[PDB]
Amino acid sequence: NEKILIVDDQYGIRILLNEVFNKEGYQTFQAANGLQALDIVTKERPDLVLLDMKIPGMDGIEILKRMKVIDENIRVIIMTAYGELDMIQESKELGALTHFAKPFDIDEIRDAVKKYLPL
Repeated sequence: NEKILIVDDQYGIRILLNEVFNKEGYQTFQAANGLQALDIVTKERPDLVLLDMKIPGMDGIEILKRMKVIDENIRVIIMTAYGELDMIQESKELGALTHFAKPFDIDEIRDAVKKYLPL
């Protein structure tokens, strides 16, 4: 079906995001590293990428630049802290659909993926 990659190191949030979109009808993938994420982009060509900018090892701005290079049309929605205004701008520069600050409203994320990635 339509595929969603979830790149999040916060286990509970990842497992929650996973269960929601799976219930919705999307085929989902999980990642906890930038490296594991890049791999799934290259193999699975997912439609939407939900990316926590706070991932282990690689910085979100770099895993985003890299995803772009693999698939110039990759659609990413970044998750960040409300006070990271310059970083939020950069992602915007790079091609982030939008961004949600953590902690977020799971209903708000659920509504955005359906608005950008209509199943």
